[PDB]
Amino acid sequence: IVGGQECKDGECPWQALLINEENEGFCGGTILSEFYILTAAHCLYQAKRFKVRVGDRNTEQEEGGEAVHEVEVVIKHNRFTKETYDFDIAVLRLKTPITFRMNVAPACLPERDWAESTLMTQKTGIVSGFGRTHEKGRQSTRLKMLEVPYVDRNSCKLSSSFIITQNMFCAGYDTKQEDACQGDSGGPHVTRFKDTYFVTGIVSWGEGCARKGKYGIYTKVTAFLKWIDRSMKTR
Amino acid sequence: KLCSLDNGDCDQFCHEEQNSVVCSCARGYTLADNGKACIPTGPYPCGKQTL
Ligand SMILES: O=C1CN(S(=O)(=O)c2ccc3cc(Cl)ccc3c2)CCN1CC1(CO)CCN(c2ccncc2)CC1
Ligand SMILES: [Ca+2]
Repeated sequence: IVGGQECKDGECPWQALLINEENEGFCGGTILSEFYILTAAHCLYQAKRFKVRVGDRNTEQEEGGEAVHEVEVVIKHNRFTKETYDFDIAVLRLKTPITFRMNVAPACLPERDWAESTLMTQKTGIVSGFGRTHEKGRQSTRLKMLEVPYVDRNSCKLSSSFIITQNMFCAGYDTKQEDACQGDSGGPHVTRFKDTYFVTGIVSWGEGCARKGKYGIYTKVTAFLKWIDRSMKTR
Repeated sequence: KLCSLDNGDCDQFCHEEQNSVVCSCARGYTLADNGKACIPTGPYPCGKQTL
């Protein structure tokens, strides 16, 4: 994350982090229920074996509310394409239930039609993670959350250097030095509405980090809803 | 009608059942008696920031 504030005690309780053998964070996730985590499908390649850590805000000073779960089965979207990041979405199944507590709670899933009319036409959205603080910096020990405003879909398309498929959407800034970055992929993109946040997107990709005239491309959760449902029954 | 005025006065999902509007909520919730609000049926409801 570049810019943004710091996730304060209880602010980003739906964040989840996928760690590797070395116990290093390398991608985000979003707790949907006690058994399922929502994440970007490309992240399912940066590790021979990983685990999803939840309830952790500062990697180093044991807050106590942490907790590590081993994935039971991983459900990657059939139509993923490393060549274009289309259908960049997956859903992990934990072997043991996530126990909800402070800095640990599941984020809501909206209704397709409703979310596109009221949740995305909103002025901004939340995106968080443990990713780099500068385009070419290190990861991050403190969990961060940035308020990325919604981007016009056409400026979106024109600014890119790559296709923006049906399952994608822009968010962030043209000039302001604020945007997700390496290690934030899979991370949650939530929208707040009346003190309630809905999972309106999966951190997918970007051309650099906070580069002028370039935006941050997320996965369009609303476009995948039925899939997430059909996946939380495992498939 | 019109879930456009102000989300139809719902705390969450809104629909325009033919004539007027109907409210509903996410899982783990329950529509209050006023058919407009949303009430948590548990201690750690989705969307809410732990506190
Ligand atoms: O793979 C990467 C990852 N980094 S990154 O780790 O700092 C990175 C990762 C995820 C991000 C998500 C948001 Cl919302 C914002 C910024 C981001 C930056 C940037 C460059 N690239 C290279 C690419 C080019 O910039 C990433 C996207 N791509 C295509 C191709 C065809 N169709 C769509 C996308 C090809 C390689
Ligand atoms: Ca810790």
